[PDB]
Amino acid sequence: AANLYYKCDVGDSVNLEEVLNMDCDAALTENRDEHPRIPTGESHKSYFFTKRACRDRLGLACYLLQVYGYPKKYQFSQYSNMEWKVCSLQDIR
Repeated sequence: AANLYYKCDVGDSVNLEEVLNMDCDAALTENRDEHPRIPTGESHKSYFFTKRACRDRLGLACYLLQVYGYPKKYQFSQYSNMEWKVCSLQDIR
């Protein structure tokens, strides 16, 4: 869809289509106790990506896509304060 976006604890929005690009072999990272727990308990793969937090100021920000589930569910998170906060799906309301 295109009516949706991720609202990340700190930084600009992240739109649906960049997260999709994270779902490839190039971004595969090992899963770690640091990462946000998978909410159902299912096995998951993890994916690491970096971009400017805000395009107005300098600063790079690390983000993480976790894929789990039989019909593929996503969980998107952002590093800030040595913490992985999960970004929250929003609608352009």
